[PDB]
Amino acid sequence: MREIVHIQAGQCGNQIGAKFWEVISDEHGIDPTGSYHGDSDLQLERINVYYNEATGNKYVPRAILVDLEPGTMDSVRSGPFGQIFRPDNFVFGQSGAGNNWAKGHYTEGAELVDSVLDVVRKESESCDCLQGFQLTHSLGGGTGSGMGTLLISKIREEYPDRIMNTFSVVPSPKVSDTVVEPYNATLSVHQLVENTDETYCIDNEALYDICFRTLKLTTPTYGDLNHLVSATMSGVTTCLRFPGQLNADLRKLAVNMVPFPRLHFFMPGFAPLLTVPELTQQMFDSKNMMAACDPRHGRYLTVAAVFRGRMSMKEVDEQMLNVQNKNSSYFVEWIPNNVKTAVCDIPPRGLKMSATFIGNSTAIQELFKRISEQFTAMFRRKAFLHWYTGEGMDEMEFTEAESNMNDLVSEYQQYQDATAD
Amino acid sequence: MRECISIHVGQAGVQIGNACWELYCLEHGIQPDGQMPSDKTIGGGDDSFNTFFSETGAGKHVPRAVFVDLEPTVIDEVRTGTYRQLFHPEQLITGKEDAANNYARGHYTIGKEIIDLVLDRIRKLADQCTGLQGFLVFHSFGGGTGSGFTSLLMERLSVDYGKKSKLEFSIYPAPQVSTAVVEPYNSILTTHTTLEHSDCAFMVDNEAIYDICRRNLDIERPTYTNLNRLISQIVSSITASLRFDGALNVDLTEFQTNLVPYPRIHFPLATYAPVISAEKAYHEQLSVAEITNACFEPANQMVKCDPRHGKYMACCLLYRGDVVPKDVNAAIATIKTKRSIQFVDWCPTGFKVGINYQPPTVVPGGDLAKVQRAVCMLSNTTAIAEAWARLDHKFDLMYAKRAFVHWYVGEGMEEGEFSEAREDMAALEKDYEEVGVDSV
Amino acid sequence: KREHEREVIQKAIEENNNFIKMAKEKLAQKMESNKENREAHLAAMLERLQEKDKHAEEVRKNKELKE
Ligand SMILES: Nc1nc2c(ncn2[C@@H]2O[C@H](COP(=O)(O)OP(=O)(O)OP(=O)(O)O)[C@@H](O)[C@H]2O)c(=O)[nH]1
Ligand SMILES: Nc1nc2c(ncn2[C@@H]2O[C@H](COP(=O)(O)OP(=O)(O)OP(=O)(O)O)[C@@H](O)[C@H]2O)c(=O)[nH]1
Ligand SMILES: COc1ccc(CNc2c(-c3ccccc3O)nc3ccc(F)cn23)cc1
Ligand SMILES: [Ca+2]
Ligand SMILES: [Mg+2]
Ligand SMILES: [Mg+2]
Repeated sequence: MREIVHIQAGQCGNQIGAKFWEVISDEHGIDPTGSYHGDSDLQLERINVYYNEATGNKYVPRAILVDLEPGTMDSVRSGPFGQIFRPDNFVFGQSGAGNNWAKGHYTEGAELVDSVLDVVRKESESCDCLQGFQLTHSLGGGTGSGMGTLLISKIREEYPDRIMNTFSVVPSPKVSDTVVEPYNATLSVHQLVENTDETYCIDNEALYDICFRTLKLTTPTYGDLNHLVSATMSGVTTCLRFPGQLNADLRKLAVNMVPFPRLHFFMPGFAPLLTVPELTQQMFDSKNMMAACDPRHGRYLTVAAVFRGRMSMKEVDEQMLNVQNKNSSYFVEWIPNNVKTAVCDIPPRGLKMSATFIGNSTAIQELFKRISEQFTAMFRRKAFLHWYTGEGMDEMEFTEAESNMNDLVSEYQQYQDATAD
Repeated sequence: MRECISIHVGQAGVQIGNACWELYCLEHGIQPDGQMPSDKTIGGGDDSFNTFFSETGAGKHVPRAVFVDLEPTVIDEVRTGTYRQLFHPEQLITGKEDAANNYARGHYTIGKEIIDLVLDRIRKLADQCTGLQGFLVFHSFGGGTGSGFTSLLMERLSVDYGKKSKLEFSIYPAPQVSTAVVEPYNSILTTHTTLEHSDCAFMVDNEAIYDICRRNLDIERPTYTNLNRLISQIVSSITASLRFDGALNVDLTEFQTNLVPYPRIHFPLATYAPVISAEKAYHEQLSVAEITNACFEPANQMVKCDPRHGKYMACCLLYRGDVVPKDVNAAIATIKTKRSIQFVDWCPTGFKVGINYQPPTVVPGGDLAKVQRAVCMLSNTTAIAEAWARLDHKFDLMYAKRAFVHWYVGEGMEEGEFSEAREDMAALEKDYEEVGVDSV
Repeated sequence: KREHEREVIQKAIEENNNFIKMAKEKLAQKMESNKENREAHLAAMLERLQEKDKHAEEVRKNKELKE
């Protein structure tokens, strides 16, 4: 199992997508035309996971860039690594989505979807052995929120035995103040719970609060938030991209991290935003979580930890045992050995030592409740439904979407209260 | 004749085959390209080393073995590594996609795509054999390929080769080096489905080996390379009775007669000595009494259990090197008076001894000292049921909530298989308790 | 004694054959139960996805037939 097919959908999807590709290209020694100017063989060893090999030793991202609004094509192409993307994989619709989910999922996205699916098939057929699909998008907008989740459901039908990853950007009043973002997210979440195997909750409220309090910024741009999201996206793909004694792919991740099919919402964390015990304490700290939850208000079902840099592997073992010992109550006792640890020698650009953290915590229900509450404030007085019922939707579908997400919260709560005896 | 075919399954199986076959080549003076200067009979022969190696007409000595994995990365390193010329390309077998830490995919979904090919190749080796003794199967308990493909293979081997003997060297999972949360499920499923088809099974506890590397070899954080080098030494001690001539050499099957009192009780505890660094072995010759005594120190065991709080049903000593019966007998006399050794009332209490004159060897650039003499004890103790118990408890914690069970059911398994397997292990734990109870 | 000597070897053959038989049959049993189960899981997954396509047809025919 080698090749992953990346899909960036909507504005959020395409900007965090571009950053992701800028960083990992830098980490693999790839420049904007797409040559290899590196030095280390480890950079090339599993380059196949994200790149195709064209003539003249030219490495080309396996990315599929999708939006209903053009100009997001222009910005991506005028950006640092815009030259590197494959020209035919840009699949940009006409009239845009204007922050409506029913336009993304039911009408306007429904036409463009087939011409995306053609780029997907072209990319999937040239895969020796395809593992799955990662979709970067947001859940607040229209295209990425709604077309993104139709693509998911349509890719699922042609490739139902392949893994479906999402980097799902969750919306917050502090970053964007569009009013219907709690509708769009709750509709998306009702799709995600059924059709993805694993979703990383990158969350705008957490990213704002980090940018503000940790990084000092008094009012931050999108570019500031995305410096974080790219650092995370670099970290939770390290075990896919570099060799290591561990072999690591999207299914092995899913099997080991997801104890119940519906509880596939991960809380990521990065550190720093320096020594091994401090790294280890920082990454289990609620300030370093890219979702806006507190580990100490629930329990970890499972954790992956990834350390990058030259460091004593003995020291890392002793520390990871340490935080499990000192924080024993915040892991469920009925899953043994539920915190694992990898180490890549090669650190990221800038830092000499990093540590990235993937947690499936039952405290992720704090995120689904904050969304649920902003949603329920609107829906119970039918606000802004002409946007949705106008494109054809029923009211039923809002009740189901709301109820499904409350079940998800209730189930996260059930396994938090569970006991070994 | 008396040929023995080795089958190496999944990463652990493969990487331990490297350690083993590298070691056997050094033990018999076989060069990387497969040539053996000291073999005057070119093309074939009847020599003791021919139980593990066929000869070609060109003078190549070729392992009677097959490496099998459902993904190419581990076997690709055998294809391009120091010993790439030793193996015929058809012995090294790979798929495109792994079992993903799932017994089900290893047994059914990915596994049934490659199984006929694997048996076809095993068959090609079996037909180079004038009197095939049986198979040696190397695999992890915890992997998806190691657990599920091995189970499928063992089932199929019982069909193609009847009652022809099958030995397992099984890697038992440990948290220090564990790769998957679901290892306890895989372990209990493979153990269950393999138990009627295996004749003897040497468990190796990764933790036990991990502890030995830290404690005795001064290794701060042992890798797989460190563990496999130690394991290959133990494997070598056990197979050395098959690979060497000797006046005092007792064959491995004769030990098996003593080691297996009922079909299900076929899990011997191994213990190896001396494991010592060069630094510590310098000006420090270890006598027969010291290494024999070290066999009853439970820190030297391959599985973490306590034989002292259990009962022996057999005790075999496999010595290699500068050892003569006199020293062995004196050493055993000392141990009987000074140590905690209680047999069940239905076994005779005699220790069965075997001796190979070929002293043990070391792989270049390793951590073990070259020593003049060495010993592997194979005991059948009820204590080893402790290992089943620990693992069965981890299984029960998860199975009570159905954690991860959907990943197995989605690939076609039913809940029935899980509980059927767990009850078999419940019965096995009860069997190991029964044999220890005194008669009336 | 000679007739007993033939009964014992016939028994040894019989039981060896029986093991090979019931292992062969037990195995074919499981592989067939599994394939039916795996296929039934994927058939249900695809039938839930084809039930969405058919709900998307109702929403696209509520915009076109409400104007
Ligand atoms: N973290 C982060 N969030 C972003 C970025 N760009 C947009 N967003 C968020 O995206 C959400 C809105 O979705 P967009 O991706 O802009 O919209 P879209 O899904 O493309 O839909 P349309 O613009 O309606 O076609 C809001 O919550 C924004 O704050 C970004 O670069 N980084
Ligand atoms: N002693 C030892 N143990 C190993 C080695 N490689 C992996 N393991 C252990 O084996 C278990 C994992 O099984 P693997 O053999 O890697 O898995 P696999 O059989 O290749 O199965 P998949 O990779 O899931 O198809 C864990 O307990 C590992 O610590 C090795 O070289 N030596
Ligand atoms: C209980 O937790 C796990 C068990 C197995 C896996 C699969 N592979 C994997 C991963 C991993 C896999 C895919 C993508 C990103 C990743 O970071 N990271 C680790 C770290 C340690 C380790 F032992 C395995 N890891 C994941 C988690
Ligand atoms: Ca010869
Ligand atoms: Mg847009
Ligand atoms: Mg493997």
